[PDB]
Amino acid sequence: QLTAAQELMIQQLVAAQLQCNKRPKVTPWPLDARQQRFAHFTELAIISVQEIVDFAKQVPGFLQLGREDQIALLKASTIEIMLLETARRYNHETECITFLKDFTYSKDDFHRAGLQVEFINPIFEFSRAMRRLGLDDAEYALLIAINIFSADRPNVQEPGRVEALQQPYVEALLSYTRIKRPQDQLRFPRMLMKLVSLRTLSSVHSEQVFALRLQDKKLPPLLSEIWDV
Amino acid sequence: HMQLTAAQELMIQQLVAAQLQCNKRSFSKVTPWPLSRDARQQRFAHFTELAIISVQEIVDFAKQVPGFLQLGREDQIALLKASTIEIMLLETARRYNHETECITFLKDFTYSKDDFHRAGLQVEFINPIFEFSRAMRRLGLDDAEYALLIAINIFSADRPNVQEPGRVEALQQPYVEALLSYTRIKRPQDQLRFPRMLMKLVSLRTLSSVHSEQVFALRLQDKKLPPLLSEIWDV
Amino acid sequence: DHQLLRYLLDKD
Amino acid sequence: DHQLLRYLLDKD
Ligand SMILES: CN(c1ccc(C(O)(C(F)(F)F)C(F)(F)F)cc1)S(=O)(=O)c1ccccc1
Ligand SMILES: CN(c1ccc(C(O)(C(F)(F)F)C(F)(F)F)cc1)S(=O)(=O)c1ccccc1
Ligand SMILES: [Ca+2]
Ligand SMILES: [Ca+2]
Ligand SMILES: [Ca+2]
Ligand SMILES: [Ca+2]
Ligand SMILES: [Ca+2]
Ligand SMILES: [Ca+2]
Ligand SMILES: [Ca+2]
Repeated sequence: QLTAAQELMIQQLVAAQLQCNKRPKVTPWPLDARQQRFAHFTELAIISVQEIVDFAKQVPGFLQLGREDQIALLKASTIEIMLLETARRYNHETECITFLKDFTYSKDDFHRAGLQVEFINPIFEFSRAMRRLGLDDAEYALLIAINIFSADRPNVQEPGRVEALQQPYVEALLSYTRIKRPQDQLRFPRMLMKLVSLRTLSSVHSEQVFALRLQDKKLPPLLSEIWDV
Repeated sequence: HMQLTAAQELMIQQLVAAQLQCNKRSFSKVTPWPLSRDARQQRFAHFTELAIISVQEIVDFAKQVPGFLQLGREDQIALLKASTIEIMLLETARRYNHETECITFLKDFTYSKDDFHRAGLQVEFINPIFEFSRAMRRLGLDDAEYALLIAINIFSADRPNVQEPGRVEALQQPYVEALLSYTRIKRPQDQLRFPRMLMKLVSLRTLSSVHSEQVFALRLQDKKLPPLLSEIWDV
Repeated sequence: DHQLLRYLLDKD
Repeated sequence: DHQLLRYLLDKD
């Protein structure tokens, strides 16, 4: 028993998000060698940032925000939404993440690009754990919508409005989980707890970025504006 | 859906009573507040000494949460090191006056943003503290909900250097369930109260990261933490 | 500031 | 490691 709207709105979210997963050329992976790998990643990041914004514009409500809050919400949730997408494309038998249509990367490939274990491991711990919860399309879609409308992001001008926008997505997730598995009531909490983990991941990601500042690696100006100190 | 089980009702009263207790033993003396480069360092000492008092109360209360000491001593360390700053921020919110925007740390002494600033703290930390304290008051938790939320925050399998995540996540369940049943009963018409409360755990986690940066920014400024705090927050 | 987001938002 | 903390936990 989801309302007629909820069921539809959820289909439109999943549609939107699929259309974004399907809707490009990057610096091919090496076979200097270290730097070509790093660049390769920063270009994957640039591409996902683009899908994420493309998705956001289609999340109902999002464009009711002023432009600066749109900016503020996306600046904060970008890396967090990324890690969700990574987690979602993690193959457990192979232990590799598959990125566009074909590409596969191991906990070691990440090491070759220049990332550090302090950041690399927790990403895989999170991908593993995200697999235990076993989310379907609808849940990832709502969870992402919920992450976007976080009234507590730095520099948000209309916190009240953002929370009111988040509210319906929380309701829909709550019901959905009460029906898909009326068995486990703790499934809803446990999903929200992942949002908590994402904040810590975002923080670890920033350290990873600061790290590269010394290890003579830097990101394109466009990503730099989103993630630098 | 109209009434708590006696096991849950009991669990809640023990936490509430434990918290009340640890806060009384907290009543039973720090560097005074300066009414100068020494004054600058003294205000900081003042804050750090209030912080030491808080940590002690927090450890004391965590020891009284059922199941906490049944954990590996090492995981006890791990959970507290992560927890302490978040639980402090919850208790700071609990002392926040929304009308004049200050926090009462003792009895009749009130601290404002400028007071925090005169103790060497930076606005990028200060404002997020007041922001969160403000948001918390909108939520208006009672004794039972505060006590449960803190129990739940302590038992986060999420934390760094936790050796037995599964034990930790197993302890947290009954407290999560209790909070869930408690809010449905006391506030049946607000279906989102439980979710909003968990959402606060998300905020606290960012706030923890902001505090670390404050701690780091104090190093580059010649201000070091006293032994207990250092033990907890330095790297 | 945040030209990547501003550009992507204006795009279309 | 974590000496003063290890104390607080041990009291009583
Ligand atoms: C979350 N991960 C990640 C994100 C950003 C960076 C970086 O920000 C840095 F290494 F600097 F931290 C950079 F620069 F590579 F993009 C590095 C790693 S990821 O590998 O799973 C991923 C990459 C692309 C797209 C989607 C997910
Ligand atoms: C959360 N805040 C805080 C916590 C820790 C510190 C510090 O850790 C540092 F400034 F270094 F960041 C220190 F050292 F003062 F305690 C500074 C401020 S508080 O002002 O609300 C508060 C102070 C005292 C007691 C309870 C709460
Ligand atoms: Ca997406
Ligand atoms: Ca490979
Ligand atoms: Ca306490
Ligand atoms: Ca104000
Ligand atoms: Ca004062
Ligand atoms: Ca003020
Ligand atoms: Ca004053």
